[PDB]
Amino acid sequence: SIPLGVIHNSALQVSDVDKLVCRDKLSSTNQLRSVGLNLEGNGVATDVPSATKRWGFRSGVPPKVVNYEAGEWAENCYNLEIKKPDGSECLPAAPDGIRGFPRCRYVHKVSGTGPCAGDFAFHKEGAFFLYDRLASTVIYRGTTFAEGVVAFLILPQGYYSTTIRYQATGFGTNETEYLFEVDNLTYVQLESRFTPQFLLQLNETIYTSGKRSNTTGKLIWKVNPEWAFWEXXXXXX
Amino acid sequence: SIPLGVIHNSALQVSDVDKLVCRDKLSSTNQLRSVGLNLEGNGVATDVPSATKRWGFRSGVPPKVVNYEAGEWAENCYNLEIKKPDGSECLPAAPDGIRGFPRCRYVHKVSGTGPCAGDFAFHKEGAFFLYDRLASTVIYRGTTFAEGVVAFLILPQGYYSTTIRYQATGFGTNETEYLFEVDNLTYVQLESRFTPQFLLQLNETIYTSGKRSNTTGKLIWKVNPEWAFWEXXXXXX
Amino acid sequence: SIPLGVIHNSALQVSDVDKLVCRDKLSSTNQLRSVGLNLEGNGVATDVPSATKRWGFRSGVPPKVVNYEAGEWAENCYNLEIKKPDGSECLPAAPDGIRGFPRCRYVHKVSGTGPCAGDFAFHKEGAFFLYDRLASTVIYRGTTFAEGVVAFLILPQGYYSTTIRYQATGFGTNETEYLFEVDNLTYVQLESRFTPQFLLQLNETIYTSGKRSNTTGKLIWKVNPEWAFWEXXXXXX
Amino acid sequence: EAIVNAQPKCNPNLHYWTTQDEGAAIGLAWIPYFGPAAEGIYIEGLMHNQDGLICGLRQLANETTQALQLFLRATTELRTFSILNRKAIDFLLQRWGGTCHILGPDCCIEPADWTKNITDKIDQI
Amino acid sequence: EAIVNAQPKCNPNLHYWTTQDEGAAIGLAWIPYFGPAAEGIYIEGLMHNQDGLICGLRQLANETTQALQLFLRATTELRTFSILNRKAIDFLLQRWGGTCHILGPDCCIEPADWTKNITDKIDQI
Amino acid sequence: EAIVNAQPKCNPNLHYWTTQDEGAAIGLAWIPYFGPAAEGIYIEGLMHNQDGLICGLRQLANETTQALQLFLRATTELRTFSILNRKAIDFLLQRWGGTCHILGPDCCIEPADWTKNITDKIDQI
Ligand SMILES: *[C@@H]1O[C@H](CO)[C@@H](O[C@@H]2O[C@H](CO)[C@@H](O[C@@H]3O[C@H](CO[C@H]4O[C@H](CO)[C@@H](O)[C@H](O)[C@@H]4O)[C@@H](O)[C@H](O)[C@@H]3O)[C@H](O)[C@H]2NC(C)=O)[C@H](O)[C@H]1NC(C)=O
Ligand SMILES: *[C@@H]1O[C@H](CO)[C@@H](O[C@@H]2O[C@H](CO)[C@@H](O[C@@H]3O[C@H](CO[C@H]4O[C@H](CO)[C@@H](O)[C@H](O)[C@@H]4O)[C@@H](O)[C@H](O)[C@@H]3O)[C@H](O)[C@H]2NC(C)=O)[C@H](O)[C@H]1NC(C)=O
Ligand SMILES: *[C@@H]1O[C@H](CO)[C@@H](O[C@@H]2O[C@H](CO)[C@@H](O[C@@H]3O[C@H](CO[C@H]4O[C@H](CO)[C@@H](O)[C@H](O)[C@@H]4O)[C@@H](O)[C@H](O)[C@@H]3O)[C@H](O)[C@H]2NC(C)=O)[C@H](O)[C@H]1NC(C)=O
Ligand SMILES: NC[C@H]1CC[C@H](NC(=O)[C@@H]2[C@@H]3C[C@@H]4C[C@H]2C[C@@](c2ccccc2)(C4)C3)CC1
Ligand SMILES: NC[C@H]1CC[C@H](NC(=O)[C@@H]2[C@@H]3C[C@@H]4C[C@H]2C[C@@](c2ccccc2)(C4)C3)CC1
Ligand SMILES: NC[C@H]1CC[C@H](NC(=O)[C@@H]2[C@@H]3C[C@@H]4C[C@H]2C[C@@](c2ccccc2)(C4)C3)CC1
Ligand SMILES: *[C@@H]1O[C@H](CO)[C@@H](O)[C@H](O)[C@H]1NC(C)=O
Ligand SMILES: *[C@@H]1O[C@H](CO)[C@@H](O)[C@H](O)[C@H]1NC(C)=O
Ligand SMILES: *[C@@H]1O[C@H](CO)[C@@H](O)[C@H](O)[C@H]1NC(C)=O
Ligand SMILES: *[C@@H]1O[C@H](CO)[C@@H](O)[C@H](O)[C@H]1NC(C)=O
Ligand SMILES: *[C@@H]1O[C@H](CO)[C@@H](O)[C@H](O)[C@H]1NC(C)=O
Ligand SMILES: *[C@@H]1O[C@H](CO)[C@@H](O)[C@H](O)[C@H]1NC(C)=O
Ligand SMILES: *[C@@H]1O[C@H](CO)[C@@H](O)[C@H](O)[C@H]1NC(C)=O
Ligand SMILES: *[C@@H]1O[C@H](CO)[C@@H](O)[C@H](O)[C@H]1NC(C)=O
Ligand SMILES: *[C@@H]1O[C@H](CO)[C@@H](O)[C@H](O)[C@H]1NC(C)=O
Ligand SMILES: *[C@@H]1O[C@H](CO)[C@@H](O)[C@H](O)[C@H]1NC(C)=O
Ligand SMILES: *[C@@H]1O[C@H](CO)[C@@H](O)[C@H](O)[C@H]1NC(C)=O
Ligand SMILES: *[C@@H]1O[C@H](CO)[C@@H](O)[C@H](O)[C@H]1NC(C)=O
Repeated sequence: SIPLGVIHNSALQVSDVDKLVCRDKLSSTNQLRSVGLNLEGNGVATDVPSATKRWGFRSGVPPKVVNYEAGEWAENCYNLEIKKPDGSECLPAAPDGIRGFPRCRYVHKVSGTGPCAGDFAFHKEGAFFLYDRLASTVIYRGTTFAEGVVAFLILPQGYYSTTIRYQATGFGTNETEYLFEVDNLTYVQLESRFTPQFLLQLNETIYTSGKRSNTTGKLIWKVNPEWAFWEXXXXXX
Repeated sequence: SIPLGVIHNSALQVSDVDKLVCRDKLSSTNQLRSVGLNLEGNGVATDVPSATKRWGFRSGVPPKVVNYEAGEWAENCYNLEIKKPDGSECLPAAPDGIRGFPRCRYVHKVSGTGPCAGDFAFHKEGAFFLYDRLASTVIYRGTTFAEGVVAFLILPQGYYSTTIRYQATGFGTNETEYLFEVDNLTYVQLESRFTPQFLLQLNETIYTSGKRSNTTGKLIWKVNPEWAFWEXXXXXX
Repeated sequence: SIPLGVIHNSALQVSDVDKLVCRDKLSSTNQLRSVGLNLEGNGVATDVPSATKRWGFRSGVPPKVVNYEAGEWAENCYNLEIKKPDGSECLPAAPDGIRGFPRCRYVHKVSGTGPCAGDFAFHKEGAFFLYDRLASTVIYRGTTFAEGVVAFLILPQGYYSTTIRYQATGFGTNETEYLFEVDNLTYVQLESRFTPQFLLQLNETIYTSGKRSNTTGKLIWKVNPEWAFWEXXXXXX
Repeated sequence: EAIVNAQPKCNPNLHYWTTQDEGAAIGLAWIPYFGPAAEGIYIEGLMHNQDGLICGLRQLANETTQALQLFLRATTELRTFSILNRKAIDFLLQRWGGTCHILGPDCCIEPADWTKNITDKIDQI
Repeated sequence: EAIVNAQPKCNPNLHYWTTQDEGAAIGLAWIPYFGPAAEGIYIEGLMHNQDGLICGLRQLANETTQALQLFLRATTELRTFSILNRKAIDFLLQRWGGTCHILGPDCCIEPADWTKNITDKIDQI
Repeated sequence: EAIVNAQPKCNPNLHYWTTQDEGAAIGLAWIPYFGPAAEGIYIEGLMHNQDGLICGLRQLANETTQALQLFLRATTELRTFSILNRKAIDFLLQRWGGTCHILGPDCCIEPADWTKNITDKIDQI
C-alpha cells in the first residue's frame, strides 16, 4: 500500500503491486531510497501567518516518527516556543536524537502564547514536520523543522542561515497577532505579504535610521507600502 | 526455534524447520501474522484472588517487550496500583507507547499494599502481560492488561467496559486479603467464587437498599449464599 | 561497505562485494554472527595510565550504539566515575538496557576529577566501548567496559572478577596523576609498569605488615623495585 | 509437527481485534489531526472453530511461549518488532540461500511447462 | 500507475542534502572523536527536471502521505526505520516466495541461453 | 580480499562468551520469574588458531571499524540491531534481485541433474 516510485519509459511512476516486472532489478538495499520533499516546492504560502494556520492541537493521537535519508534545501523553516498564558509549555522537548532540519535559508523563530487546546500540534493537511532525517507527525519545542512529505523510490542500477524572530498572541486560533522583532523593544506589525528579504531590509533601515526605541517602552511600527521563491504604536511610509 | 503456525490438510500445525515445503507460498510479509491469545480462553480462573497468585516479584531479570498485531476481546483484564506499606510504588510507570489492553468487558482495578520483594512483577507460569499490541514480561503501574500468549502464523494466500475496584493487603503473598469496593467507605469481603456479574448485582442492591455506610467509618460486609464465561463488619443473606 | 568475514581455502577473508560466489551457502540468519574482539588481544597496553590516554572528550557528535552477539573474556576492563572540580558529572548515566561487560578478570574502577572539556568521552583511535552485547562510541558513568572492535561473519553451514580502585586528578589531560587505593586513607603512587597481579600483592602485604594509615590522615607510598597477559608521603623497597 | 490442544478448556470462538493499515480512508480521516483517537483505530471480527483452527491456535500460542521467552532473554533489544520480518528472510534463505539444483528436493523451481516446451520442439525436429 | 503532478506550482530543481555512509574518509576523519560535528556530515547535490522526474517526485511524495500516515497510525513502534528493508523483502517474496514455474509470467528465470545450449547439443547428436 | 593481521601481537586463543537462544531449558528455567538473572545467561567456549582464524578475526574486526563507524555516523537510529538482517537481504538481492539467466555467472541455478534428465530422454527417443 505504501507507493514505491520507479522509473519506466523516461517517466517516474508508482509501482503496480499487482503486476510483476521481472525486468526491474534490485541488486542491493542501496538502490532503495527515502526522500523528503518540502511543501515549499509545491507553491504553498510560507509567511508565518499562512504557515501557522496549517498547524493545530489535538489530543488522543500518539505521535509517530519515520526516518528519511535525503532532503531538500529549504528557503523557509520554522522554530516554535509557544506557552499558554499561564506559562506552561505547549510543545514537548525534542526527543533524544531529533535535531533540527539541516538546511534552512531563513529560520522563522516564533515565541508567544496561545490556548493550545490539545496535547500535540499536528499538520492539519496531513503533511509531516521534517527534522534531521526524521519526519514527525507533531511539532517539538524549539526545534527547526520544514513542512514536507516523504517518497520512497527504487533507483536504477556555501550554506548560510538567518534567524527571523517573531512574537505571537492567540497562536493557533482565528485571531492570531504577529510582530516581527527588531530588538527586544522594537517591533513591526506583521502582514502576510512581507517576505523574509523585506523583513531583513526593514530591520536594517530601522537600525541605521535610528528608529529603534530609545526608551524603556515597547515601540510598534505599522507599515503600508504569485511569484515563488525560486523564480506606543506608529507608522512608516 | 520460534514455532511458526501453518495450515496443512485442514489442520493448523507447526512448520517443520528441517523440512522444506515448496508448495507453501509466502508472497508478501502481509501473510505473516502475530496473534495474542488470552489465558481466559484456556479455562484459567479469572477472579482476582486466583489471578494474582499467578504473578510474583523478581529482581535481576531485565524486562522484555514483543509486539503482536491482533488480539482477542477479553472478558477479564486487570489494572494494578500496588504500593509498599511505606508508600513507595511497587510497579513502574508504563513506558512511552505502552497503552492498556483495548477490549475488556471487566477491568479489575486493584489498589493496596504488599511487601513487593522484587524489582518487577512477572508471570509465574511464563505467560505475558498483553497491552495495546505490545506483550511484556512484566506488569506496569495503573495499566490495563490481559494475561496471554503469542502465536506466529503464515496465513494462506458495540464495546462496553466496566471497572471493578478492589482493595488489597498482603498483595503477592500467601495471605492476601481482598475487598470489593462499593463506595469509599463500603466494602464486601471478596471470595474466589464471586463472578463479575455477581459483584455488579451485589453493588446495585447495596446502593438501592441503603446498605451503604451512613457514617464516617468503614463498613465491611460478609456474604455466604466448572462453567467458563463463554458458556465495623457485618453479614448479609 | 561493512566488511563481511567468510572462510575460503582454510582462511578467513573479506567477502568481495563485487564478486558473487554461488558456492557460498546462507541457509538462515543464524549463520550470520557479530563478534566483539578486545583491544587487549592485539597487544595494547592495559594499565590505567596507558588506557585512559586513549580516551578523550568531544562535543557535537551524537553517541551511537550497535549490538554484537558474542564477546571475548577480558583480562582488563574499566569503570569510570569522573567529575569536574565543581562536582558535576562528566559521564552520562548508562541508558536503559546497557549493562557492564560480562567477563572481566580485573575491573579497574577509577574515581576522580578532570576538566572534561566535551559532552561525551570517545575513543581517540576509533575503537568502541564494549558493554553487555552493545558497543558504544562513548563511555557511560560507572559502567564496566572493555575496549574493542566488532567483526561480522558468515559461519560455514569458573568466572572470577576483582575490582581494583584508583583515584585520579587531571583525568583526560597530559598531566594526569593516579593513585592505587588500599583503603580510604592508604594509597600507592601508580606507575605504568604495575600489573594487576602486582597491585593485588602490594595491597595484601600492606594490610598484613600493618603499613596502612593508623591516623585520620592520608598516607601515600612510593615504590621503586614486552610480555602479554596470555603468555604524608613515603617510600618502600 | 501436529498441534494437540492440551488445555483444560477451549473457547472455540475467537472474537478478535486488530488494525487495518490499508485503511483507504473516507475523505480526510487519514490525517492524524482529524482521524480517530487511540481508542478508535481498531476493527473487529469473529472466527469459529472450522477445521479446529481456534483451539489449535490457542495451543500453538501456548507452545510458542518457551522459545519466544528464550529468544527475549537473549536479545538486548528492549522492544522486539522484527520477528516476522526475520521469519520472512529465513523463508527465502531456506529456498534460495544456496545454488538451486533443478529437480533436487531443496530447489523450488518447476521445469514442467518448459520440459513440455523442449519436448514439442524435439517432436518437430 | 502514472504520476500526474497536480500541485499549484513545481520547483523544477531539487537542491538536496544527504549523507554518504561509504565515506572512505581522509586519514583519521572517520574516528568519531576527530570527525565532523553533527552539522558537517552532509553532502549536497543539484538535480534538474530531466524526464520530469523532479515534479513527478514532488507529486509522488504528496500521494504517498495517506498510505504512509495510515501505516504509522497502525504501528506501535515509536520511530520506524524498517520501511525500505520490508520493501526489499517484499520484492523478493513476490518473485521467489513460491515455486518458480519456468516460462510462467511470475517466474523471473530466463532459460534462453541454455535453450540454445541444449539446442546445439541436439543439432550435434 | 585477504586478511593480513598487522597488529603488534595476537592472542591466538579466543575464550568467548555468548548466549544460546535455542535454550531447550530444563523444566521451568525458561520462565523469566524462575530463570537466571542477567549475570547467568551466558555460555562459554574456547577456540584455537586453526587455519589462523583467530588472528584473522582480530584483524578483521580492526579493519571493519572504519566502515562501521561511517555507517553509525550516517544513521539517526540510536541503537542499531539490523546490520546482519540487512546483510542477509543483500545476500539474496545479489543473487535473486534480477532475472536469473541460466548458465550466466550471476545466476545460482544448477541445471546439471536435469540436463542429464533431458539427455537420457533423448537417448531413448
Ligand atoms: C497533496 O496535494 C494536494 C493538492 O495540492 C493538497 O490538497 C490540499 O488539501 C487541503 C485539505 O487537506 C485543502 O485545504 C482546504 O482548502 C479550503 C480553501 O480553499 C482552497 O482551495 C484551493 C484549491 O482549489 C486552494 O488552492 C486555495 O488556497 C483555497 O484557499 C478550505 O475551505 C478547507 O477547510 C481546507 O483548508 C487545500 O486547498 C488543498 N490544496 C490544493 C492546492 O488543492 C494536499 O494537502 C497535499 N497533501 C499533503 C499531505 O500535503
Ligand atoms: C501452557 O499450557 C499448560 C497446560 O494448560 C500450562 O501448564 C501449567 O503449568 C503450571 C506450571 O508453570 C502448573 O502450575 C503448577 O500447578 C500445581 C498445582 O496442581 C495443578 O495441576 C492441575 C493439572 O493436572 C491443574 O489443572 C490444577 O489447577 C492444579 O491446581 C502447583 O503445585 C505448582 O506449584 C504449579 O503452580 C499448572 O498446573 C499447569 N496447568 C495445567 C492445566 O496443567 C502452561 O502454564 C501454559 N503455558 C503458558 C506460558 O501459559
Ligand atoms: C587497527 O590496528 C592498527 C594497528 O594496530 C591501529 O593503529 C593505531 O593507530 C593509532 C592512530 O589512530 C596510532 O596512534 C598514533 O601513535 C603515534 C605514536 O607512535 C606509535 O607508533 C607505533 C607504530 O609504529 C606504536 O606501536 C607505538 O606504540 C608508538 O607509540 C602518535 O604520535 C599519534 O598521535 C597516534 O597516537 C597507533 O600508533 C596505531 N598502532 C599501531 C600498532 O600502529 C588502529 O588504531 C586499529 N584500529 C582500531 C579502531 O582499533
Ligand atoms: N487488512 C485487514 C485484515 C488483515 C488480516 C487480519 N487477520 C488476522 O489478524 C488473522 C486472521 C483473523 C484472526 C487473527 C489472525 C489469525 C487468524 C487465524 C486463526 C487460526 C488459524 C489461522 C489464522 C484469526 C486469521 C484481519 C484484518
Ligand atoms: N553514496 C552517495 C550517494 C547515495 C545516493 C544519493 N541519492 C539520493 O539520495 C537520490 C538521488 C538524488 C536525489 C535524492 C534521491 C532521489 C533522487 C531522485 C529524484 C527523482 C527521481 C528519482 C530519483 C534525487 C536521486 C546521492 C549520494
Ligand atoms: N546456539 C549456540 C551456539 C551459537 C553460535 C555460537 N558461535 C559464535 O558465536 C561464533 C563461533 C565461536 C566464536 C564466536 C563466533 C565467531 C567464531 C569464529 C571465529 C573465527 C572465524 C570464524 C568464526 C568464534 C565461531 C556458539 C554458540
Ligand atoms: C474564530 O473565527 C471567528 C473570528 O475570526 C470567530 O467569530 C469564531 O467564533 C472563531 N471560531 C473558532 C472555531 O474558534
Ligand atoms: C532580549 O531578551 C532575551 C530574553 O528576554 C535575552 O535572552 C536577550 O539577551 C535580550 N537581548 C538584549 C540585547 O538585551
Ligand atoms: C538587524 O540589523 C542589525 C544591524 O545591522 C543586525 O545586527 C541584526 O542582526 C539584524 N537582524 C536580523 C534578524 O537580521
Ligand atoms: C529616538 O527614538 C525616536 C522614536 O521615538 C526615533 O525617531 C529617533 O531616531 C531616536 N532618536 C534619534 C536622535 O535618532
Ligand atoms: C505462606 O504460606 C503459609 C501461610 O499460608 C505460611 O505458613 C508460609 O510460611 C508462607 N510461605 C512463604 C514462602 O511466604
Ligand atoms: C474516593 O477516594 C478517592 C481517593 O481516595 C477519590 O479520588 C474519589 O473522588 C473519592 N470518591 C468520593 C465519592 O469521594
Ligand atoms: C454501583 O451502583 C451505583 C448505583 O447505581 C452505580 O452508580 C455505580 O457505578 C455501581 N458500581 C459499579 C462498579 O458498577
Ligand atoms: C444506614 O446504614 C445502615 C447500616 O449502618 C443501613 O442498614 C441503613 O439502610 C442506613 N439507613 C437507612 C435509613 O437506610
Ligand atoms: C599538555 O602537555 C604538556 C605537559 O605534559 C603541556 O606543556 C602542554 O601545553 C599540554 N598540551 C595540551 C594540549 O593540553
Ligand atoms: C570509604 O569511603 C566511601 C565513600 O567515600 C564509602 O562508601 C566506604 O564505605 C568507605 N569505606 C570505609 C571502610 O569506611
Ligand atoms: C587488600 O587486602 C585486604 C586484606 O586481605 C582485602 O580485604 C582487600 O579486599 C584487598 N583489596 C583488593 C583490591 O584485593
Ligand atoms: C602505624 O602506621 C605506621 C605508619 O605511620 C606503620 O608503619 C605501622 O605499622 C603502624 N603501627 C603498627 C604498630 O604496626
